[PDB]
Amino acid sequence: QFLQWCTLQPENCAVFTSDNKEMFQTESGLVVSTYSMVANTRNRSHDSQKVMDFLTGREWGFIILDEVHVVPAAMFRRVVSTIAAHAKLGLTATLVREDDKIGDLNFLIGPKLYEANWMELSQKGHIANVQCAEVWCPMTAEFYQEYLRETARKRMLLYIMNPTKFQACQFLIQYHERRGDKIIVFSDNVYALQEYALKMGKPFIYGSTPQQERMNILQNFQYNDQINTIFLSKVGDTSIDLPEATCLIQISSHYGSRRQEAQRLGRILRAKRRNDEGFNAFFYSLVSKDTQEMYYSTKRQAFLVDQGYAFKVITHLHGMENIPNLAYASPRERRELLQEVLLK
Amino acid sequence: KKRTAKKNITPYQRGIIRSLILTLDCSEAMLEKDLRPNRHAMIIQYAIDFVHEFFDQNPISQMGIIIMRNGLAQLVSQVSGNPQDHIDALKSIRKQEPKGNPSLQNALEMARGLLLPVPAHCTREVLIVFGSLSTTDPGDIHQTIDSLVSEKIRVKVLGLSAQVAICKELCKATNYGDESFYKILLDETHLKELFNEAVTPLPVNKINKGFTLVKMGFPTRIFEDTPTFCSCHSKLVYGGYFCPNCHSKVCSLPTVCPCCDLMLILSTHLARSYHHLMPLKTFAEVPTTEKFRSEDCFSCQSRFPILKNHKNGKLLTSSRYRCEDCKQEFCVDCDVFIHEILHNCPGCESK
Amino acid sequence: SLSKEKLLTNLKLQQSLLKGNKVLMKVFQETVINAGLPPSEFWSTRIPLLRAFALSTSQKVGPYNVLSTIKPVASSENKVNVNLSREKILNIFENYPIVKKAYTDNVPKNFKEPEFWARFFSSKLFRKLRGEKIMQNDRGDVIIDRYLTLDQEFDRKDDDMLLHPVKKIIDLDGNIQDDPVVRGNRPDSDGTVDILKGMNRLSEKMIMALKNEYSNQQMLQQLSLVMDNLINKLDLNQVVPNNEVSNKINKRVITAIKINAKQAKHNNVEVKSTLPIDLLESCRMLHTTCCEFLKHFYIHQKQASTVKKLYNHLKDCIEKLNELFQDVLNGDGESMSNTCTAYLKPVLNSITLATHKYDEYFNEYNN
Amino acid sequence: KHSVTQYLEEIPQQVQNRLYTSPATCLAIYRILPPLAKFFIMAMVFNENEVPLLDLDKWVNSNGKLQFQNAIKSMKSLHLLIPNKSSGTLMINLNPTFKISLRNALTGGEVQNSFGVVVEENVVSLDLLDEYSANKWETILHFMVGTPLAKIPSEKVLNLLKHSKLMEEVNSTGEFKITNEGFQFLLQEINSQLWTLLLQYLKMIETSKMDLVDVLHFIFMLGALEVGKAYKIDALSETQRIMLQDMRDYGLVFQKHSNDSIFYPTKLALMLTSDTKTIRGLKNQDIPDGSLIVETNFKIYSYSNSPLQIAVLSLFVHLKARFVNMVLGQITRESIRRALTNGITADQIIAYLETHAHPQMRRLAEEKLEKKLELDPNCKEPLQVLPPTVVDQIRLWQLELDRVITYEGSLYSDFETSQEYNLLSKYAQDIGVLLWKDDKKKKFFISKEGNSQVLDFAKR
Amino acid sequence: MGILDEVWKHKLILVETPDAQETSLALETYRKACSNGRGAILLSVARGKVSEGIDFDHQYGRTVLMIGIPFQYTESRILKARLEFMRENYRIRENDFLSFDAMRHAAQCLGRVLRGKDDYGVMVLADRRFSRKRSQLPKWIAQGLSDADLNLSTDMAISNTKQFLRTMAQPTDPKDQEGVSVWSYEDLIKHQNSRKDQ
Amino acid sequence: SPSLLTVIIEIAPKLWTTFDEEGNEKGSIIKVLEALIVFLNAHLAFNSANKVAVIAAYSQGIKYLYPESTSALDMYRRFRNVDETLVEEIYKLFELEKKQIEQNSQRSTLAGAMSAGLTYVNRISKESVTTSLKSRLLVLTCGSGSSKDEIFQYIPIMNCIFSATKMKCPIDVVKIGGSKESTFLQQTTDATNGVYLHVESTEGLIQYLATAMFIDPSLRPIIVKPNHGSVDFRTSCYLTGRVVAVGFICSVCLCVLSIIPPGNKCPACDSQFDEHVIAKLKRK
Ligand SMILES: [Zn+2]
Ligand SMILES: [Zn+2]
Ligand SMILES: [Zn+2]
Ligand SMILES: [Zn+2]
Repeated sequence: QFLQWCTLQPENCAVFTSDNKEMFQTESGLVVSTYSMVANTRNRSHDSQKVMDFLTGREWGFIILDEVHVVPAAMFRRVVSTIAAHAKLGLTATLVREDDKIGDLNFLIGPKLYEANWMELSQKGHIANVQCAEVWCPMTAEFYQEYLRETARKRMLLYIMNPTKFQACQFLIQYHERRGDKIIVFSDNVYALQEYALKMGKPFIYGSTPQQERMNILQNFQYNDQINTIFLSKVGDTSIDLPEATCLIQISSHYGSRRQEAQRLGRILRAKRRNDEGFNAFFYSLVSKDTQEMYYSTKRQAFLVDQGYAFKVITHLHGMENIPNLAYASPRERRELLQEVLLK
Repeated sequence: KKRTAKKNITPYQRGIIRSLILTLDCSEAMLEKDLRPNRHAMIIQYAIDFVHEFFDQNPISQMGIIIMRNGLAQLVSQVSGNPQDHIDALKSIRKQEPKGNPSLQNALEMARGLLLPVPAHCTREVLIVFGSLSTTDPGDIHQTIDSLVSEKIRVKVLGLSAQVAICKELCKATNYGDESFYKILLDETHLKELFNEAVTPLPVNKINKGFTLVKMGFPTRIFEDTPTFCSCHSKLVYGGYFCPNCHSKVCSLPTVCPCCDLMLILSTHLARSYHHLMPLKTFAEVPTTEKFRSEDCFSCQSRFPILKNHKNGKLLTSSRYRCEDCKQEFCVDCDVFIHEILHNCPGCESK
Repeated sequence: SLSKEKLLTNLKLQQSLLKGNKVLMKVFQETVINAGLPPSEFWSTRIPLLRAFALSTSQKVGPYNVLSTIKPVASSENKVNVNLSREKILNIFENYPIVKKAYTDNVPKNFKEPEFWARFFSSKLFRKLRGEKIMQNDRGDVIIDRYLTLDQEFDRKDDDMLLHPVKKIIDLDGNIQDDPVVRGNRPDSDGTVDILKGMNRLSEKMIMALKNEYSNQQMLQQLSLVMDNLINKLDLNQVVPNNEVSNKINKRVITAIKINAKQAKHNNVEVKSTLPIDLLESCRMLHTTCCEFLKHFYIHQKQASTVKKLYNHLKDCIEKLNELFQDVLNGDGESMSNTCTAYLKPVLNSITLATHKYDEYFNEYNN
Repeated sequence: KHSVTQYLEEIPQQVQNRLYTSPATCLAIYRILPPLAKFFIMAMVFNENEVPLLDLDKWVNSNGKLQFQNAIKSMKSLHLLIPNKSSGTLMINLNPTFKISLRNALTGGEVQNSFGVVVEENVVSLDLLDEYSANKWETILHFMVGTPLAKIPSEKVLNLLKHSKLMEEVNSTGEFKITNEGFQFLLQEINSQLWTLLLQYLKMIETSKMDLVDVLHFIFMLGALEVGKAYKIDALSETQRIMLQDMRDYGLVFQKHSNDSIFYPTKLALMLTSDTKTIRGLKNQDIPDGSLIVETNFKIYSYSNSPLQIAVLSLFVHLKARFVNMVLGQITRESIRRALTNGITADQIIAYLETHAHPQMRRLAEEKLEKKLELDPNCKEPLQVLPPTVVDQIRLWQLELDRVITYEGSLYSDFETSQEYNLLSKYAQDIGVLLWKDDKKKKFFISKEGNSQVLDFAKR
Repeated sequence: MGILDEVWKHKLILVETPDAQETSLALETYRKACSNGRGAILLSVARGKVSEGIDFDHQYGRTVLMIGIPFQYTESRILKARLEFMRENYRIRENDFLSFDAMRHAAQCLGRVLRGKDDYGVMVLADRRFSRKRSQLPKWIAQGLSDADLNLSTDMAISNTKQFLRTMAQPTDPKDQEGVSVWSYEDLIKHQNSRKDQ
Repeated sequence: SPSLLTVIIEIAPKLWTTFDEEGNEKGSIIKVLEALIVFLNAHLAFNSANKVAVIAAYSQGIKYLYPESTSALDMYRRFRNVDETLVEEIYKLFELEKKQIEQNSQRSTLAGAMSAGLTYVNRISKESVTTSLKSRLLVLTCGSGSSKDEIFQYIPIMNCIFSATKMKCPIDVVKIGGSKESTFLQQTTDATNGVYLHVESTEGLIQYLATAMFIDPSLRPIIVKPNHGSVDFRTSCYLTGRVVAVGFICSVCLCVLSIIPPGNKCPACDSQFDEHVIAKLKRK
């Protein structure tokens, strides 16, 4: 995505995986590696071990790191002792990380110099005008009947599927088409996501979207205005290219327990060089009101207000029922879709 | 420690009628970050304020608005005497964003074309709110300046944070040489007062020019309500005025009759003029220890006079700023108010 | 550039302005297509609009930046027709004849849209702007290379055409060495000098394309003292303060006041036949502009025959409106006809007064 | 607000005239009527003859006749006047006692009661015993709200609070806690608080030996102006004197010591009707002593402080450590959820913040204000006057804890044709009184203003 | 780089080239552009012909620069030999003479940007070594160069010059403080210094 | 919504005698004074304790009455203080009367009165930034003869008008005297959104006052009570003296001149005109 756009020529930066065998101990120039290959249980081959031996052999004067917090600092300290380098670098993503142990990776590498002040970045023009909202999808009888039925975690897709959520999504789609804006949707579901995509009848990103198809939809979404809504699932995120954020919609709110919300906020919200809309970065959390995840939607709201981004709630949708394709609008069809999701 | 004008030395003549053609500046420069929103937004806001003010104090003049985008001068309000049109035009502009480079030459030529119909007794003017540090001319400029001064068209410009040689030449040129009209600003408040002082008519020392009697007539309000009918906009309007001579209805205005084309006014416009012609002598600040006058106000009744011997406090001053001809005191608030809003000096009225 | 007769005869300009406003074209045709006014005087009223429009039109943009920029500030959009495509290319053409000539020569074949501009990138944007490409992509071929060769000596001859005998304050030439015949030293590597000459030449070409210019007293005091006493004489019985005294007087005061309240209240600060309303509005606009032309002319003055034609037309219009009122009374009845008469009373009175005034003036001139 | 005016009109007509016998009371209630009625009454007072209604309609132009209805309905409700279907017309005129008492008051009348004041050496200092009255008011406020130690000995006052159910506190256990009444006490700043207390004293002190005429005479004479000399000495009924002693106990009377003297006119009685400045061992800084902080970030910014005041603030926000200028507290959804546990509506707090804690938010409310009302038509975007972001957050919290939506009015019917229903709906949209409507059912539950105006148009 | 594109977007560029004729032509176009609207930049050489005689009045010069400090020994040892003669014949060391010459040319360049006292104009320099030479400069330049204006960064430089340009733009014409620094017609000199005959 | 009603009662003992001369001497200004006191009390009661102020205009100057500039250095009883203080001041003023007072009859300081009162309103409004005062002044004049229309005060009156409109201060006027519609005052009330009342002499105004001089504080939904039309056919020609309709106004002078141009040097500013322009005017 960048290093060839960057000046880097990958001819020297051999990529090692313990599965992707590459040129070690012969690279004339700099190398690009990964924590999994450098020191992890995922040493599927001795290519990683040979890379580490070469790393010990050459006094690597500098090290570039990206998102070391996920990987435990134990392997970092082990390779720090093993390689005996001259200097390092930490390109952190979170203020507080699990690798803040007694031996801090700061003094292992160096002091702080700059902080990723997202209020400074997402407002100067990169992702300027970040507005957040949590639309409360109206409750229906079937959803609360299911709530009373069970208290397990299966209710996630059960309150996710609300057809009124799709109605609000379609209104957002048509509004942003009218404004010529771009829409990103976070929907890790499969069956309900495909049902909504069929209902809207437009080209769409979905769960495990093909990479070529995903790139085509991204082109037709950020460039073409006939299609402007993409549904990003949980398959991509940290494995795909982050598209410009102008209008973000979130549906699922589990994302493990924590720090996944922060990572998603940092990544999904990417630079958007558009200023036509007064709020050039919409955040939406379509939440079925009076459901299990009301508590976690409030948790998301508190998280966001901690993040400092502008937040609101728009449940007084203008022309909420005036949108086209009022399929499954009735609570009877809401219950039928609930029966469908109970299979999921 | 005082900041006062020493004396007014043209209290004999002004241009009472006017036709001022304000020209804004909507070009890429105006998008820098020195004034709170930008240059541009603050500029247009103050422009609205100035439009209201100017059409108040000079309620018999006209005005036209001109922008400078993409090196072009695109008229955004015909020269007209109704403030609301210009106000709306500026409203519309403020939501639109600048581009291109300021083509001072084109704007100048468009103005000179625009002010041709203005008759001899009416006086012309332009007010360039120049914001950038360059121009982009499709022709000789000194040609235009020469044409201007040939057409007796005074020009005043309000540069932003710099001084441009050509603009200085421009102001020095049209205004009969006497250079005082290229005032540039150093603060927002300075900018507000800049527009404010742009509001008044403009004397320097007028050459002896033609002075001409102008025909005009006053209207009389109408009575009927259901008979709503208009001859200046062709609508139904519940009641208006009558040209004394053309004898046709005209929606409320100091406008020109749209039938027989003679100026219409009531008088209060003439009253504003009178206020501008012959102002008062600047009120003097009485000596601190030599006053020995009444301990109150005169127009008002304020208790802010002195303190009688207080080391440094009494050594400061004696708030007794007192006008000359009536030789009566007035507290600072009263003097500020008299010299700003109402110009009949209280005591000097009474004798 | 703008003259009264010029705008009068600018027929194409006038028709363009007709296209400008629906209201304008409407009023004009109904003043014309209704066997009404010759367009000449119709514009003679509207001249300032014409002048404004004309000036808003013929407004050549500057050369300068965009002209330059068209070589510097324009290095990214390798796609289709970029920003200000026609505008940028015309800026190029006025800026550089060679590209215009090459594009024209490469119209019948070799499209200059995509492939023309692609090869142009290499050829020109190496020729102008940055350093001598020399090696690398030498796509400067065919027309490109030909025009390169041309432009070389062309810029040469231009530069030749630029040399003034500069006034002897600045004359560095006569200043340097052309006083003496001396023997110095010099010690301060080809190419790029051409770059410097390029920027000089561009700037000077720009500037030159701009120099181109293309009882009293006694009893007074008595009564005063009397009152002063009365005051001082205790008195001031606010109880005795009238209250209203005569209930009748009170009543009368109330009567006066309610009368005035009623009259001033009568000031309530909606026609029936919307189609007839619009038609009458058209009639009013018509009669208004007609009278406008008279009250111009009848004041001003030797074009008496023009005034005569205007007066005859105005009398015709008055009779026309009389028939209009007759038809309105016939069809719409009375109440609607009454409303129409009310709506048209002011204009009707004005035109009638104008007719009477003309009759008086005509009698005065004749008798 | 119980809107004592409603209590005023509650009492019957004969006792109303009984009260109107006291000119000072007439004037004091003249102070209360809506301005329209004020002007109309002042008109009628002098011309000694009834007046037809038609004139009093034509006096008022459109866009405001709703105030005409307000005034006439109010005045008729309290029966200050007597409508007279004399000739089938409407011969308006006031209760003649009202007219004579008022006119006497304007021009040197015989209201010895209003003139009960005595002028003498008023050695009472401004701070002098004013601080004592302020301290008593603070003491009772803290005791009712419940302080760490509530020295409030108002046995009569405590009985009034309990039997009146002033606050949701277990007086049986001695609890003085915030109920709906307690929440209102937390809400009504001064005029509201003093008024609720006066009404409570009225309700409790209403059984025997009342002399309600003398009661209101005494109350308003307290509120009228500084009686000073001989007030407690002479200008009081026997039961009037007892009520005066009780009120002085309640703070609202700043009677001096010695138990026998002229009336001690504390500032509080002035505060009863003034609707003005609210400021009261010997230390009292002259400044907006109220201290708090409320801004877009939903946090407390307190540099100034006042103990019972900051406790009031805490009544809907957490406390961890009181500081020198600050107290540890951050206003969040849970902070107001604390009061939502008491079920207190997020309504009084709105205007409270807009008004109270402004002694520490003067500049905040000014920068929010920005005079963005004359500038509102020009610049269409208001500059966060009365911050609506926090308002939206508060409304969101209220709905989250609320889950129920209610509307005021009454069900309406007999909309026989769609034309009348549509015209009434358009009129209501013009006046903004229609909560919701539908021509299919010809029914809604809204205020009565549209029906009132249509009925008035039809009948007259 | 793209650096020249921006200055193109604002002002005009007029380089200095060895042939004198083209140089004169460029210089006069520079003047013609300055007195016209578009701002124009002329970049030349301190040792070069331009600094020698050409004058830069009010309009024609506002902000000279001195990219680096002019030194010669880039080239060969004729300066070395002359400097040898200098040291042996005069009690002058190498770097002393070199700095002296450099500041000579620097002052000659700088002085061009003023003509009267009504004129004005920034006179920046740019190099680390300049800071210690502050005394080598001519006096009247040194006076205006206060201590606090040393080794400023570019950013504070832009700030200060912005404030300057604004302030000078003001018509600060008390005309009574100008009786101090103008010695008006026939009198203030007469009075003042005929009394100063002391 | 508190209001600052600042009455401006002019008392010319010349005009007072005229009032005695008018009709019969069946009562001096005393009637007006008492009615004014009562009306002032009425307003003082109506609102939530909103201040007042009163100014006079005697033959040789003006002087405040109610606000009672520093001198030492019943019923609500504040009514008492206001009224007794006013009457003490007015009796003091009546002591200020003699032949030297009879001398300077040349002018009539009403314009000074209005101007100073407006200044007072500004003072009070400015000091009381909190609780903005919807103020509005009044005017009471004893309409006398001997001058059909004094005009040397024409301009300051209009300057008062413009100040009033900017300050948003309706100014109501009550003329008591002969049937001579005070044209300048009439335009003043009409333009500044006021009310004009040309009563007869001897009726106890109090009804007129409390009716039509009490609806201007901060209401304005209510039809004002102004007399017949307020024609704005303004000042007569400076040269002629006949009211003009199709005016002819010179120039920088601004004077309004009749159809009779003197041909040169409009007779208020020495400005000779283009005889070509004169002929152009004469082209009719
Ligand atoms: Zn109209
Ligand atoms: Zn006319
Ligand atoms: Zn004063
Ligand atoms: Zn004076």
